[PDB]
Amino acid sequence: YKDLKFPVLIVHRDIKADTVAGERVRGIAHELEQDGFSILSTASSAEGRIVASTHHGLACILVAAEGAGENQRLLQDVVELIRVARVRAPQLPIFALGEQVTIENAPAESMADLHQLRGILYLFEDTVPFLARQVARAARNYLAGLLPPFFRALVEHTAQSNYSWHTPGHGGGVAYRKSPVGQAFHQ
Amino acid sequence: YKDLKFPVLIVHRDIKADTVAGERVRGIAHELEQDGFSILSTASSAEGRIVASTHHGLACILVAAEGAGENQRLLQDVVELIRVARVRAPQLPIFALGEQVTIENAPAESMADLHQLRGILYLFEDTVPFLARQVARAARNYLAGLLPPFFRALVEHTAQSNYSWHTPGHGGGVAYRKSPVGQAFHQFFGENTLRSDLSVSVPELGSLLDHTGPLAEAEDRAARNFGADHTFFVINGTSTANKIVWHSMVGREDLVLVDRNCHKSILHSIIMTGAIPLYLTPERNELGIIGPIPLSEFSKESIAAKIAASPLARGREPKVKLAVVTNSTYDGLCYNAELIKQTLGDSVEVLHFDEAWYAYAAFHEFYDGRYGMGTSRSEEGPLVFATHSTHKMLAAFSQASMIHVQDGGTRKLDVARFNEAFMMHISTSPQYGIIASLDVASAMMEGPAGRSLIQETFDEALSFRRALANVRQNLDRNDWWFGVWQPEQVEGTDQVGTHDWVLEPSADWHGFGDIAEDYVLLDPIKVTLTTPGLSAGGKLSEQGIPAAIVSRFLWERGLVVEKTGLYSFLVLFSMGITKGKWSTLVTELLEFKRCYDANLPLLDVLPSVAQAGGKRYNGVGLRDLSDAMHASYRDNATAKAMKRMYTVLPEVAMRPSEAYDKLVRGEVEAVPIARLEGRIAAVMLVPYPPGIPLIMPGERFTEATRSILDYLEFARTFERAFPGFDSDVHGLQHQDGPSGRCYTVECIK
Amino acid sequence: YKDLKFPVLIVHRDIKADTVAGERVRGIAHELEQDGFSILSTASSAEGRIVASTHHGLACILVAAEGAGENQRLLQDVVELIRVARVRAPQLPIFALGEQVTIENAPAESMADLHQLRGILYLFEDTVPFLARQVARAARNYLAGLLPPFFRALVEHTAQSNYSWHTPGHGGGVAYRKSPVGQAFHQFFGENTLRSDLSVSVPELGSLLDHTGPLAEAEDRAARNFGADHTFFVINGTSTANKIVWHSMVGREDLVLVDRNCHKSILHSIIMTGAIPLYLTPERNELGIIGPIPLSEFSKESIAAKIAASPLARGREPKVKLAVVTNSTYDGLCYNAELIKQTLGDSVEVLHFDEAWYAYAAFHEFYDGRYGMGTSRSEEGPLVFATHSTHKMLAAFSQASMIHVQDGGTRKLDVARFNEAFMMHISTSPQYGIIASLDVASAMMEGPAGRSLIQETFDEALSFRRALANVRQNLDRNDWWFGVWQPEQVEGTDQVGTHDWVLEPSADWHGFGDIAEDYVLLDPIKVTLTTPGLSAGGKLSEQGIPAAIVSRFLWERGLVVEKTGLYSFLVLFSMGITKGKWSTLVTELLEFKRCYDANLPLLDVLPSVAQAGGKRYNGVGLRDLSDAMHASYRDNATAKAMKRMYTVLPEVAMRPSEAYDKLVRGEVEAVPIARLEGRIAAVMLVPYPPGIPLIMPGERFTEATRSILDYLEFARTFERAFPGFDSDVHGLQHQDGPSGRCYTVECIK
Ligand SMILES: *Cc1c(COP(=O)(O)O)cnc(C)c1O
Ligand SMILES: *Cc1c(COP(=O)(O)O)cnc(C)c1O
Repeated sequence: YKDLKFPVLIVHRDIKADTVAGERVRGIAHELEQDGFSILSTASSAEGRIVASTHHGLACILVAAEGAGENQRLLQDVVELIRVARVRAPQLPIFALGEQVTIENAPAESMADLHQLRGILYLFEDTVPFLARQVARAARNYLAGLLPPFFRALVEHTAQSNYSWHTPGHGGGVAYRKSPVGQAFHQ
Repeated sequence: YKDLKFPVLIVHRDIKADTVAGERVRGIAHELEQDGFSILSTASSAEGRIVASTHHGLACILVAAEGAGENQRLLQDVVELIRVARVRAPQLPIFALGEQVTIENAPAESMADLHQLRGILYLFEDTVPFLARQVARAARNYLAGLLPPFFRALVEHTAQSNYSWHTPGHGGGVAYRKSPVGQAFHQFFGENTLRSDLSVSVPELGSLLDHTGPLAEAEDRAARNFGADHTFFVINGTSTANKIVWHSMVGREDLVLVDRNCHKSILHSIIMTGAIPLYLTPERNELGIIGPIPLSEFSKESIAAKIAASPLARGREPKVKLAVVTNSTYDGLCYNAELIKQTLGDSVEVLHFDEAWYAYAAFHEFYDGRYGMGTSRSEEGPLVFATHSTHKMLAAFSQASMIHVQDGGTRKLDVARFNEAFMMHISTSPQYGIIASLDVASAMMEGPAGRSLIQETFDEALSFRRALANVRQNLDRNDWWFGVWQPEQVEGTDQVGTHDWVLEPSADWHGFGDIAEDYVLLDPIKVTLTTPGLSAGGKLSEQGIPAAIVSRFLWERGLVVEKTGLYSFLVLFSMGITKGKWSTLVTELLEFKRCYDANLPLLDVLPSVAQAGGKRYNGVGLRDLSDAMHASYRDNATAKAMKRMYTVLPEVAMRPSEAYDKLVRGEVEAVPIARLEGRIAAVMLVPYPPGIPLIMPGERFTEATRSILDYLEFARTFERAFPGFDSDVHGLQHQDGPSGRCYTVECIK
Repeated sequence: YKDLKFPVLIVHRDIKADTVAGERVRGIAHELEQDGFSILSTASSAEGRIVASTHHGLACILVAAEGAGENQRLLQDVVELIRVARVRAPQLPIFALGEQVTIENAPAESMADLHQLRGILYLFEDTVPFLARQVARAARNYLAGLLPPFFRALVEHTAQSNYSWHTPGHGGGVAYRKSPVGQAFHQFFGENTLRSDLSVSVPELGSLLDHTGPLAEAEDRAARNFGADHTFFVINGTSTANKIVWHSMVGREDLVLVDRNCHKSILHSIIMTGAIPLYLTPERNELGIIGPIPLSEFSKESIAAKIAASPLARGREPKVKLAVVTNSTYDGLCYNAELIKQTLGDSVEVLHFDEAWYAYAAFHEFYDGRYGMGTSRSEEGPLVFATHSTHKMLAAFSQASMIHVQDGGTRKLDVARFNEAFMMHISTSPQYGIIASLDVASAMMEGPAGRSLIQETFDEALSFRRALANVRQNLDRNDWWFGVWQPEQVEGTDQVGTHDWVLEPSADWHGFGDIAEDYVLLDPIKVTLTTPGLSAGGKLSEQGIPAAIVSRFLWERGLVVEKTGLYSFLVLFSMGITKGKWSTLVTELLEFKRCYDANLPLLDVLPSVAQAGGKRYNGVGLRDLSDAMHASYRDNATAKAMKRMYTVLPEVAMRPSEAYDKLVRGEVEAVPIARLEGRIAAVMLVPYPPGIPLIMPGERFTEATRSILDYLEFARTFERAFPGFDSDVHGLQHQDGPSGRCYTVECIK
């Protein structure tokens, strides 16, 4: 929200992350930053399978998939990253990436590859600001869905409160700007 | 232009791109930037052969060539890049680069190397700012050449307009800065939409109804793209684009052959005509899919039997006019237009293909002979009209509808006598986006530009139909998955052939018995998902999942799936899908039978009906909500009645012309559903989603043989026993008040 | 929102704004910028009382108040700023500022000081980031409250849409990234236009034809704005918005009272009805201005005489239905709608005001009782329909047309029987801009928001009519200037009164003899310029300037001026003019009689006809091109024939229903202009610009008494003796070929 600096892990290959020759993954990092998102870039698979495995509150995950290379274990690396992702907060939307035919030839790994991914981001063909707007839609959709009911209502009560006059008490931390002791308590 | 941020791909070697030691390629990137161009640099060949291959609008392409290295495959890499470039927009100027002797020794590759390159840029020897000025000349030359005529004139009308005073209306988006509501509207809609919706305009842009200016060069260029002798844009919608060709055709006592898979626009256009129609109800399967028509009802004896079958008015054997048949029905049954021609052309002198979802049909090698514009015009005089609806499928703006005409034989009549009935259904506010959009949707398909575009949407659909039955290789113990309607040989993205996609005659992977010879080629984009619960053995098995809840699941998850048929979960792929949206539909169907075997309470996953309707289904799982509603079509015999209520010919007691003037007269009164058996209905009632116009205005019920009440009373107890649901029958006047959501229809006293 | 860059005006004293020594006002500008707000700082009071007074969309206003200084007029300056703020959008939250005791001592100014301020911002004591958070709360609260219902739902539908798969069509502007032509279309039209034209959509936004969702809260909020019991948006145009209320009304043998200043849409809607009409041709002056109707043709004896005057079919005295009369005709003759009511309500049970240019009529104190929605509904049952055309004047998008209904007396009938004929003229592609725009053009006029908007367009028009006759105080030796059609007492921006703008009965500043009592209040926005050359003494004087060339001058200079009448150069001001476009029209008319006394060759200033038609008028001045064409209406007696050809009742031999089915039959054949005297015309021929439908389909010429040929042969020799010009008669089938541009019309053999 105005708070909730929850990052989005971006995994892509080291030739095609923090590098050159076709860069819309950095563009959909930058547009998410203009939405107000953090970015945990990662240059390889196993360096992402650590940061996703530790106890982060991760909004989305962006994986690089290429499908046919199972003895290459690239699709197999994707399904390892998805499995290690969905263990402590399974509703976080894992997205794939890819510039060409991506999971159009998945041989038999589809119970956790095509089943858990909440969309593919064909980063060249698709719609770059509306692409990152779709990512930010699913991100904040899950970020609103993960809050419990009472805390969701209480965090949407301290943005759109009773407008000018909630009468008894400090009224939203307003009587704690009336004295130096109170303002020390306030800050 | 001032817009059009179209990039220019630059491919050069990694030692000599984004690097050092002789750099004029970066100089001719920088001077193009000072012209106002984007730059897609690329350090190698195969990284450029991807970005050029994806569906960019690319202005130019700059390749690095060195000629003699064919076993080095550098010239061979150049000709690969050129070939993969010119597939979707072949007029984009590909330029080469090079510092020394470049293609001065090309051995034998010159049919696509020296033939397609629109110049070489010897970057050292040549003339660096005039070099990039030449590149920018060819770039903006092609960028002006790729726009269609009407859109080119309309984009050069909102830069050099009528200068200070274009008088009626908002005048270029000027009255939308006079209020906060207007200025919010202004900053929402952009500026170039307001500044291009002229309220009345003749001069340089050409009024629609007079067929002048560049608009008559947008029409009759659409004739050379789609295939016609004269086309006409129609803007008030396809529900008026049918009405124009109905109304410029016969509007009097004569008889008209209509099908009974028409939309609610075609009977409305009968009422504006004033004609008594003849109906050809098609046969369906045992699932709910509206099936195809028999061509034996098209020879010159069956409609002659239909002439005597008209109860009210019996014409004296006319040449039965204005044959309407919904080519490519809702779930993808593209007919053979040529086999409607060769079966029908003697008795019908005006043909009318409502190619509504069949908008892309003229731009593939798969629908050949199968759309009403490709018929190879013969000497009989058929006059086939093809009233497209290009706001679905072939993407124009809303309400945009072309009308395609081709002549032949004995009746041409379309010089001016069509324009004097084209005027009385279109407004007098031309020169705007929906006419401009409808010339981009006919210029996105210029030659091989769109043939290699709907070949892409097969690649998203025949790699959805693959990878949806390619979850049946997983845990599928006996039979438990959505039966896709291609369960035989065609599983996979193998080939798009015009003889393995045709429904086989009297086969058993469709269910429509006695299919005629090579008639009904299924559309590989309208993937017709059948949810489990209705067997192909004849009647229901008790493992059903209802039509709504499988949609209402991914409704809240955020997909919209069309519905017609009883369990037929029809997903419609289109040209307006992002590349990679089969996998969201895969995931949010593999999530459906991961929260149905669990059978959670419906308030936990469906806030559409349950968690906002929190009284009736508190703590009620989907599985019994299925299996009670799965039996509710059976203990009412309503799935039997779906066979019954379509196959009956309703007793035509009033023409729809004369069953509509008894609505302004006062003869329409509230007749409830009980005593309907013997009073003529005067309102169009359509069961929508699951099919056709059941009862037209003028379809009198004879007795309980008119067995449609088994669904009208089914829809009542659907909405009564369970909240917001299939109370979906369009035209059902629901009175609100004393009784428990009891319904009433209109009739004639 | 993500859009809506709406500013917030900040007024503070010049010692304490953009300055030093206690600065939290700049801090609450900066925190609002970090919210994403614009800032219009202002250093003093009267510099803020200008920017707040101009037509901004202002979110908040921050004023500097100090209370006790009323002879200092600081609190008085605050209440002046508040009063000038709340005139065009009164709900904008005005906040005060102040560092000490601020309005704790307000003596007696509290009805507009403490009453209108929505809070005080004590900028030192209060809570700086939560302070600007409170300001941003009230700002975005009002910014959400000012949007109308349908547009609010449609702007919160293109942020949180159907997530991955909205299936038919371009799906949110996604198929417009699949080709270079499509991507050029994409970057031209913006993104929020493509992403908001849904091809088919029910769910949260509400389909038009079912009248559900927020669309039925856009309708029946437009009823509380315009004044009605139920309104209906209509999107296929006003040429269908007339057709809906014609077609939901009588469509059979019954008689219908129509005027003869109808557009080419109203006779077209007769043809869809099928009814025999009765005509009331109004009388005109000797200039060409189509004059007003007599109300004596509305009492219950004159139309009873018209019933027997119907030659073909004579009804047996019906309650003559569906009275259409073009309220506010083309040059601004707003009728008295209440005096059509009080003269007509007995004999006519459905009234139909085609308030096309009379779109703004419900939002002033000047047209009171004068628009068909303000009639003070009586117990007679009149059913007045007001089919607006709000793509001119009151600025909606193109083809947007409301239809206003109010009930009364004996016939209500509009619950569902209107919706079952509203469907058959509108398409089934809802939820988009033209429905969304048509709810902004009814929410730009919420209360006093638009009453103080068309009061502004009088201030541009009654300060054009002032400063155009205020060049007649310059060198005007005898009489040489465009005679504006207000040459008497009303010269100047004095007052907009409902009794000094009415045409006086039997006066001589209009020419329409025997004007009835308080009937025809002229519209002060449609300034009716009469060029010199036709005298008010009866016939032409030889100092004429032709209708076209005075427009064709400022056509190339870049103004568009409407044309109807023989010399009547009608300029139409609108709400879509920039503030300060009377002075361009002043300059490019004072330039006209600075390059007409010079009388230059027409190729030097008019490349429309001459310098691109460089054969006929090489070295030919305007003045003789005037004075030959100025006599060409006289030696043909065509300006006499304009009186003749309108006042005749053409011999009604065919109904326009039955004179149109003889076009698809084949009875339309090419009958040239010579032998027309005695053959029934079957095509609508309208002399446009200069008037009305002359001959409907079915208007048989009797003999040379039908003297219309003096203009048909005038138009021929106009285009023959001089290139592109008044060959303007709409419907004239010009064959191209052997003869010298000879014309042909259609008839019935
Ligand atoms: C969807 C559809 C339409 C849409 O028509 P509009 O008038 O463009 O809304 C028309 N005809 C058919 C057969 C359709 O299926
Ligand atoms: C200009 C005008 C119109 C415009 O109608 P559309 O159908 O909105 O183009 C309609 N009626 C009249 C009387 C007009 O003058």
